[PDB]
Amino acid sequence: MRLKGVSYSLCTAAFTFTKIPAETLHGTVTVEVQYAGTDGPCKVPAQMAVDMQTLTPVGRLITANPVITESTENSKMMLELDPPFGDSYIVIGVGEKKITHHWHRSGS
Amino acid sequence: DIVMTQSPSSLSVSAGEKVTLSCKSSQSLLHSGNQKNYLAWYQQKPGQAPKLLIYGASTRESGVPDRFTGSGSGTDFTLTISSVQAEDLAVYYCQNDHSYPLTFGAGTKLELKRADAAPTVSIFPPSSEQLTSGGASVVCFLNNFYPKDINVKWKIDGSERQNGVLNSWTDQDSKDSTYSMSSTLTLTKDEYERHNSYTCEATHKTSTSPIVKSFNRNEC
Amino acid sequence: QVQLQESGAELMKPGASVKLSCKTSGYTFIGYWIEWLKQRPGHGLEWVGEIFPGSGRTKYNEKFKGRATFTADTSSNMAYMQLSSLTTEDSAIYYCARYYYGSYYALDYWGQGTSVTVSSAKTTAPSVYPLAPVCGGTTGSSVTLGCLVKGYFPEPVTLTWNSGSLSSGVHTFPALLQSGLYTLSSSVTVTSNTWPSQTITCNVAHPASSTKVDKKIEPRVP
Ligand code: NA
Ligand code: NA
Repeated sequence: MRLKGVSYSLCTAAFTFTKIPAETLHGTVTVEVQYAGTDGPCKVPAQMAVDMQTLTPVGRLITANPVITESTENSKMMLELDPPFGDSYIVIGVGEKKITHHWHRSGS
Repeated sequence: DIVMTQSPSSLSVSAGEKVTLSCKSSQSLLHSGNQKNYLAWYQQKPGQAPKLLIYGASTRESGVPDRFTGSGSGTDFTLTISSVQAEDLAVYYCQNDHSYPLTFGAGTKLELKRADAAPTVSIFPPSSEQLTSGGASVVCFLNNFYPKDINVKWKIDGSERQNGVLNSWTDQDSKDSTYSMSSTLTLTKDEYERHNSYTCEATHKTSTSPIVKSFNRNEC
Repeated sequence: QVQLQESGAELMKPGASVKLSCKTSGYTFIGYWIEWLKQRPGHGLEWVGEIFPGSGRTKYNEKFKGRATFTADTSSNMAYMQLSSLTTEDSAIYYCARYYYGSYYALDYWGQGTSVTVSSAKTTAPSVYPLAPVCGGTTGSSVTLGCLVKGYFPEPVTLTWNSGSLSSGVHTFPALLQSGLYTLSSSVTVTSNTWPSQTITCNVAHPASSTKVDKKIEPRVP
């Protein structure tokens, strides 16, 4: 992963989806979020998960620079994830403010 | 490359009507992996950038009114406005979003329907100031007509002249929805002072005969 | 809110090269593509190409024959389009727009456009000519007068009737290019009781050439 986001540290405020997450022709998922915080620049926590209690990462994050570079509120960013097959969950953010969206990918 | 074809290029509408715009692609915009058609619709008003209305053939961009419906698949797509409103008067473009190069249709312009109206025609000889300078422009105004389709021909000494004619249309009038047009015949001072009769003849669907204005230089 | 702010209008000579800019806000610049579009009157929208500023990757429409080059300054959230060996066919509005290749979200936010005019013409003042009715009179209750603005460069001009107080019944037509220079005209219709008993003057301003002309519409004489 890029050091750029790591040195920013993780974004702490709440994210919100801006539109329904959309499948690509490759079966990956593109999901856009809006960030409520003013602590940018910061790194967007973004993963797929099947177990909401362990939050063990499944699939992978494709986005090369998953960051919010603006310090003004309500900035948007697009994440792209490679989901596992079957049912899973998009998980954006960390802690009590994280948001989730169910996802299903066929061809297990 | 993928060719996008919109027809017709113009459509006359009335507030409250259902209007269906057509868009055809030279090859399928469907990607089988996600079974999505990569087709977008845009709205453009004068002096503004295009605005995204529909992506993926049928998904409305956030904030777009519900009266806009995108449908179709493969090579045939439509944009439907269930009940058109005055703010919907604009040019609509479809776009190949499927593969590069990205390509767009030529657009369909929505204009407002009103009652057919005959043009009022006025003819203007070259000003004496322009004649002093060495040029000669003969101008014909065709004002407040509907529909926009009209044709103008110029006749010199009873014989038709066709070279040196420039025509300019106003946009549909914001108040009475008519059109107006200027037709200008540009000559030199010498070839204008050779002949004597100058005539602009308007052909419009509202008259079985040409609507004519003419003048001779002799009289005053 | 997502915004793309483009640079100001350009007037270029044939064979020159223009650099257009697009500064973005409201989102992570290095997370999305910038697409460049060309729109000239008589043509629809044409795709010029794209850059992903976070990587430097660029793609071009072959039809531009390599004359376009895209660059970016990520510290400024700015994307640039350079278009070289300009011709008159490059006169157009150029837009930048946000995009996410791989998605089907399409071109969701657009800049306001930059106008580029390519011309070998120099700053030229217009000739303003009053257009009185055909001599002898119209012998009607209405009368239409005209004003001809010929041979100026560049756009725009401002045309008014009676310094703008006569605003009803006016049609000012779009300017057309004629032998490298612009020409427009305007008509005004008034009642026979108004003109010529009351003065009517067409006022034309062409700020580029520091010109401001008043041409009173005088009844024609033999
Ligand atoms: Na008829
Ligand atoms: Na008017």
